[PDB]
Amino acid sequence: EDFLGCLVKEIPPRLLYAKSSPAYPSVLGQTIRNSRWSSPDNVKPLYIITPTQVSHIQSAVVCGRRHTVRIRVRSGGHDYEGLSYRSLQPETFAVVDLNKMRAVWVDGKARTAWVDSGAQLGELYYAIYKASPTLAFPAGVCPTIGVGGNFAGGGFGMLLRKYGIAAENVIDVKLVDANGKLHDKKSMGDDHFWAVRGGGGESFGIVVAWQVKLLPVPPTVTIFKISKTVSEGAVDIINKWQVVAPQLPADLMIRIIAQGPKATFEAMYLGTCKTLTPLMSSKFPELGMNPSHCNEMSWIQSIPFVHLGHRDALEDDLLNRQNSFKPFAEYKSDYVYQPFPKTVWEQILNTWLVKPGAGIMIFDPYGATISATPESATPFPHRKGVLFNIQYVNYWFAPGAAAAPLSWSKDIYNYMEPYVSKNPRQAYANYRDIDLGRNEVVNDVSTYASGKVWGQKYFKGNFERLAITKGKVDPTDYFRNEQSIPPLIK
Ligand SMILES: *Cc1cc2c(nc3c(=O)[nH]c(=O)nc-3n2C[C@H](O)[C@H](O)[C@H](O)COP(=O)(O)OP(=O)(O)OC[C@H]2O[C@@H](n3cnc4c(N)ncnc43)[C@H](O)[C@@H]2O)c(*)c1C
Ligand SMILES: [Cl-]
Ligand code: NA
Ligand code: NA
Repeated sequence: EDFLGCLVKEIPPRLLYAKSSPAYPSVLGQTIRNSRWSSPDNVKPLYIITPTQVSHIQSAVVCGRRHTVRIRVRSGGHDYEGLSYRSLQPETFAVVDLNKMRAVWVDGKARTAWVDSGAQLGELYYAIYKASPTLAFPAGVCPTIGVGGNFAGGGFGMLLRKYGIAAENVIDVKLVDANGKLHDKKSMGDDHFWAVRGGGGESFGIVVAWQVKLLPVPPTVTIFKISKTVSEGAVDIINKWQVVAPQLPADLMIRIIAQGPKATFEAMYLGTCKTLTPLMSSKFPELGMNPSHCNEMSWIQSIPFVHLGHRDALEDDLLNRQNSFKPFAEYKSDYVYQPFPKTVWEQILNTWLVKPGAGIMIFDPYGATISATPESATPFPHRKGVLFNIQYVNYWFAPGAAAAPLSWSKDIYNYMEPYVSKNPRQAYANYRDIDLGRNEVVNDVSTYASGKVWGQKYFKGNFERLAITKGKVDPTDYFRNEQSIPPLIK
């Protein structure tokens, strides 16, 4: 009662929603991306606040502290476990939903931009394009991802070999901490500014906006998508790829998508067909690339082309808030440091991807710029020595049909254990997977020991620094979820 009373004193009431508010279901559902988490059995927020000004965010946090109601912040809603808008067990929380804070102000001459966390990536990319056809920013492939969550957890895409992760190209932030105080880089200090850029969402406060450096791209880039079935020699070709691709020049990223006994090699090249073709002949002739495979286009056009296969619908693909695609979805991830034996590739393609409930596997090669950053320089530790990341993606589209895909996801993770990173088995924070472990709360604070179990998987040797920083900026563990950094205090 008095939490709401506090909010109503400080925030326009049209931006406040209780469970009985007629628009509450629509507002709650607007950026839910996973049909597992939209159904009535999920734990719902007591209130939703949709700020349009930073002062609204500050007021909400101050009210939450005064009346001990915790807040889950949502930007784009893509959290794989829905932790921006649901809790796993019954508890009281509010959602602060930033979708109305979505400005992107680009300074093309300075090659910088300020981007509100509630902007979607496609809107950031498009605003960059409205300023210049030869600037880019290296974040995700999916246009509807929120800036807030993507950057907080790192953020990587088809420019990762050239420019690393989104978070290491952030030059300032505007942030509201657990006491409602407004911060920038200067006021935050080294530890807090280090942590917020890749240490995961929620834990380190609400980022209102991010200042980014914009990076050059040529006026023409080249994409190809070359498929090889196992009959066409996919196993020998991917067995070669895992060694070659992480060693290719920084201008060339060749990822793989597999969803059966067939691998599709998808390349983004910062250059022309004219120079790509000989580069392929020299470094990876086994793929059989020729100029007919080239698709030359602008960098901005590559975003819908890589993700959707579209060539012709730039604004519709990048400016999209309809939320039409809502699979039931499960996700896992791994990092690989040693080449798979050929027999493992055989099993993946011929056996694991031909099972009931089998998902899709996406393989992103590292090396070059992402791997040149030291493991501790940012919270994102998956750097030197990484050959590739794996994402295991399971989509399905009917309720009551989760058993088979959930079992496959578990079973293939077990099969892969001997071949991927270990001690710890590394995972990407933004591919959130609650089965890696969850927090225990004791005396209303997430425990360090419970956090460490999953925390070392996402953050390796950076976990303890993250937790000490958490202890300094949020000792009472106000901003938390079931898999957020616990405070480690004296
Ligand atoms: C759905 C989806 C996700 C993708 C896709 N492709 C990706 C890619 O090409 N590269 C990537 O690096 N990641 C990709 N992912 C995963 C996403 O990056 C993650 O799912 C992001 O965490 C999503 O961010 P967002 O859409 O903003 O999700 P939310 O659920 O709102 O938040 C996630 C997490 O972070 C906290 N949080 C949100 N907003 C803030 C702010 N402003 N400050 C601090 N913390 C914040 C939330 O509380 C929650 O814990 C492709 C697709 C289709
Ligand atoms: Cl996620
Ligand atoms: Na290891
Ligand atoms: Na999951």
